[PDB]
Amino acid sequence: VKRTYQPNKRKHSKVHGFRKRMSTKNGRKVLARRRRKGRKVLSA
Amino acid sequence: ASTGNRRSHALNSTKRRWNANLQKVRILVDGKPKKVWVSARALKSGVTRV
Amino acid sequence: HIKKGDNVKVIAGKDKGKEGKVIATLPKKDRVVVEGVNIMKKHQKPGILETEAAIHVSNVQLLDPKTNEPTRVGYKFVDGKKVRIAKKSGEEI
Amino acid sequence: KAKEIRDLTTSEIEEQIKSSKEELFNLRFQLATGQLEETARIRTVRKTIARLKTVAREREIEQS
Amino acid sequence: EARDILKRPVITEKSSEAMAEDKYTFDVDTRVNKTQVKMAVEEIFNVKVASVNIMNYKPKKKRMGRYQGYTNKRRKAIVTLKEGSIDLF
RNA sequence: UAUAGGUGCCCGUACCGCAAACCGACACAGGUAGUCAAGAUGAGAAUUCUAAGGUGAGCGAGCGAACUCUCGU
RNA sequence: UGAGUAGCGAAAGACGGGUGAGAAUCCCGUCCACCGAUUGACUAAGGUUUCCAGAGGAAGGCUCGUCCGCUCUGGGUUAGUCGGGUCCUAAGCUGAGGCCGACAGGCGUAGGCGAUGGAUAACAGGUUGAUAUUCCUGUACCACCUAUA
RNA sequence: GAGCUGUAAGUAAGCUUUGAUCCAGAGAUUUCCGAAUGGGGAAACCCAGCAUGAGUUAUGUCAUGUUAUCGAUAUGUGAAUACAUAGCAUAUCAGAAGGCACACCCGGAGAACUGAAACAUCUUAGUACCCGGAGGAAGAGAAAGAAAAUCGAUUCCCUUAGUAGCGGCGAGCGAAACGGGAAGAGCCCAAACCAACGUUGGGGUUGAGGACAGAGUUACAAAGGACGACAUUAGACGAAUCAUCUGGAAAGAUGAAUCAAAGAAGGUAAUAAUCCUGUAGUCGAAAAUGUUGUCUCUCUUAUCCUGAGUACGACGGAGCACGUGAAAUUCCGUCGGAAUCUGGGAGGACCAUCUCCUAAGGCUAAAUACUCUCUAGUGACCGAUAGUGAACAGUACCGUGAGGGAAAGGUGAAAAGCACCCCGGAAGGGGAGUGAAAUAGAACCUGAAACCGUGUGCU
Ligand SMILES: [K+]
Ligand SMILES: [K+]
Ligand SMILES: [K+]
Ligand SMILES: [K+]
Ligand SMILES: [K+]
Ligand SMILES: [K+]
Ligand SMILES: [Mg+2]
Ligand SMILES: [Mg+2]
Ligand SMILES: [Mg+2]
Ligand SMILES: [Mg+2]
Ligand SMILES: [Mg+2]
Ligand SMILES: [Mg+2]
Ligand SMILES: [Mg+2]
Ligand SMILES: [Mg+2]
Ligand SMILES: [Mg+2]
Ligand SMILES: [Mg+2]
Ligand SMILES: [Mg+2]
Ligand SMILES: [Mg+2]
Ligand SMILES: [Mg+2]
Ligand SMILES: [Mg+2]
Ligand SMILES: [Mg+2]
Ligand SMILES: [Mg+2]
Ligand SMILES: [Mg+2]
Ligand SMILES: [Mg+2]
Ligand SMILES: [Mg+2]
Ligand SMILES: [Mg+2]
Ligand SMILES: [Mg+2]
Ligand SMILES: [Mg+2]
Ligand SMILES: [Mg+2]
Ligand SMILES: [Mg+2]
Ligand SMILES: [Mg+2]
Ligand SMILES: [Mg+2]
Ligand SMILES: [Mg+2]
Ligand SMILES: [Mg+2]
Ligand SMILES: [Mg+2]
Ligand SMILES: [Mg+2]
Ligand SMILES: [Mg+2]
Repeated sequence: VKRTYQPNKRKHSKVHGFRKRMSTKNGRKVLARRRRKGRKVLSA
Repeated sequence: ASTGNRRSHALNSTKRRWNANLQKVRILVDGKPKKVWVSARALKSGVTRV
Repeated sequence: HIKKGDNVKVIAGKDKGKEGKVIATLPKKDRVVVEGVNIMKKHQKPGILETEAAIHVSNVQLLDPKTNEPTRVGYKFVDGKKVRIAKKSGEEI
Repeated sequence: KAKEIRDLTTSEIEEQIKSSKEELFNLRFQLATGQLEETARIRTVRKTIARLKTVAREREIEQS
Repeated sequence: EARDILKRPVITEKSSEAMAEDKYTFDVDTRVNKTQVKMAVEEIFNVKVASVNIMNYKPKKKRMGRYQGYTNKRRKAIVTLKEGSIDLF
């Protein structure tokens, strides 16, 4: 059966990547939250 | 624009705004004419219409 | 105050009352290695090798050059350079 | 080595920098072929380059 | 710059067969191009270069105990001489 | 309104890939775009047996009861 | 506890020889059988060293294991021409000025980014344990540079 | 002041009394991404233009510098269009961008569950969240005030007081002045009018005044110096115990001593004021940051006016403890709209009298708020299911993503971490050794219960 996750390097980077997060105010809020929590990984 | 309440007869309150009576007017800013939005109260209380 | 080559007396441990030369020092462990003190009998795989193990520096004491008594260490400033003086007598080491 | 480096001229220090870099590169090649056996020379030459670049940098800042 | 471009020689069975065929294999700085590699080899070893092939190697998974990480990424250059040879001993 | 000599960079290149390496928590009877397309039979890329090539499937040995399932009369 | 119970995930194996502490289960051989519009061959996505050689057998493998996509060590990916960039645009995204909007911001002009499309010069053979239109051999083509013309 | 090349063994090669490793101040270097800014981009990558310079016959390639956008400054080119303007080039500068503990603060905008035993006014609450702006604090602040005998900027603490009051007069909401305290500070403009070219300097700053007739870089104006002193950022000195016993080990027991401006606290083979690191006390800085002083240093010695689209009013809202109320007082939108010391505002509708004050300009330290931090310390706070989620982690793992989010400490005083022999491929054992102890052998202190076995006294 076809499952929900169909990985795609380009789609992953374009939707969840660092530059996409930077492009919006709320995305920069995401990055700030992860930096505050101390995450090793900030984005895709 | 300021913010306040619309109140019904039963005194129900809904948020609303009060907007200035802005009129687009040809004005001389910095010595060069331009069409800017200026309120009627300001126009009566002399920007400078050109 | 304890330095390699110094003659010291053991004041605590199995070798209490023994005397011997300070083989080595370990400042990070605050320990010293003294000749003929604290033999360990290690199993070596190339027999049984006898070697000294370190002891805590606070378990040995310098000996007085005059009265031979164990003495604590003070310091003076003879000719500028800091020098060691026995607290028992007052003479340099 | 800095005191001795400061006795050298400006053209000498550049020549020392070139010659030290060649020596270090020769050491790295010998290490990669298992021929070196004297691995403390590598750190010594690297720090000589650092000292040589420091003295050159001080002179230029001082003159400027 | 040339002695920075060239990092170390590579000694393997495949590299040794290449040396038998007059090809010399170097690990180079991961930022340099094959033209820089050719110039550096010519300058350092006073030889003539027929061609330079180049490739990249990804970081490799490596661990000791509980720590899993990666080795350094590599840039490998194979230099084909037309004139002369390079003595690695 | 030709010959002549010389130069030619970066990224990818391993391996799996209708799967034991991808998506399914699994060495999971599922899902996964395109290309190549042999012979006999035949309208055919259907059917059956084969070619090129690949595979014998990561528990077995007996027994040959009820019962269950899948088949034949 | 249930209990040495259910299950061990579609199917054809047999024997000889070898290795080994140990073999139904690994290697070699012979015969047999299964797919064959495919269980064959080649691209793409996706994965990311799983690839190769030697060594190993705790754990992983639904049994076993001398074996492995597992463990240890050391290796392996070669391009002017292949696919992409140094070319082009589509949807879409973005957008100097600009328009709009409590703020945050939304929209949009020129322009720009953007292949799933357009353009564009290399073939055959050989070779390794692991790469090959990339290495090698033979024979080409394209762009640019310099000299004779 | 003798070791040292991180954690961290392990060798290898070395460094260090001609002073290393280490510690503190000051410098140098400081790849790439990131506001990211030459252009692009799926962060840590790709692709360029100019100038300068290696190199090459030449190209290819390479090195340095520079090239974003909006802004300032001043030189040109310059539309429709005469002049101009917009626009387009250049040159110089480097002003903004983004981040945070952004905790506390100011502003914009602003819920709902909830309570009212239902619910709509009301409450939750101007709370959560979001957005903008800053500082070490912010905000407020020098009376058109509080008041009714007078006080004299603001802020904060106590009290007034759960009072006065507000309120489907329900649920609830809820002051202030007086009094007592912390702290304490006051000033600059606009205008009358003068002298120079409406703009500049002088003039002036208030409850009646004005026109007219020694102080300071903490506001009140802003730049430096000279020197001193103190503090922080490394450090130094620093009193006094020996013996026996048990023990593997003494600090314990016993005996006999000693020091104390030092009997805080850790460590040391068990429990140490005198063994060590220290403590009381005392000393110390090449350099850099701070604080604070003296000298210097400068700055200085009712004729007229007094804040106008204002005050104020009507309508619609909001803030005031206060829900439109008898609602004063403050603010916003719309529209109207004064007076000019014989003036104007307030004293809870309003009028009169009286009393107090002088709006429509600005600045202003301190007492106050907070803690990711740093330094020094504290606890009838935790002690590994506790205490941080985290004593070894925002990791592993889960999720497309926002996001969620563990488990896991202890040999021994000292590795002395079991030479060697034997069975075994190994694993694992039995000896022998080390150790005070190995049922302390690393899956290592203690080793409960469930649970699983072996033997058997009675049955
Ligand atoms: K049976
Ligand atoms: K790929
Ligand atoms: K606020
Ligand atoms: K209720
Ligand atoms: K004036
Ligand atoms: K009203
Ligand atoms: Mg390549
Ligand atoms: Mg391949
Ligand atoms: Mg996988
Ligand atoms: Mg499958
Ligand atoms: Mg399938
Ligand atoms: Mg399909
Ligand atoms: Mg068929
Ligand atoms: Mg299977
Ligand atoms: Mg059971
Ligand atoms: Mg049975
Ligand atoms: Mg049963
Ligand atoms: Mg049964
Ligand atoms: Mg069964
Ligand atoms: Mg099976
Ligand atoms: Mg197939
Ligand atoms: Mg393999
Ligand atoms: Mg098994
Ligand atoms: Mg492997
Ligand atoms: Mg747009
Ligand atoms: Mg292959
Ligand atoms: Mg950039
Ligand atoms: Mg950009
Ligand atoms: Mg901030
Ligand atoms: Mg209710
Ligand atoms: Mg002392
Ligand atoms: Mg009034
Ligand atoms: Mg006034
Ligand atoms: Mg416990
Ligand atoms: Mg915990
Ligand atoms: Mg025990
Ligand atoms: Mg135990």
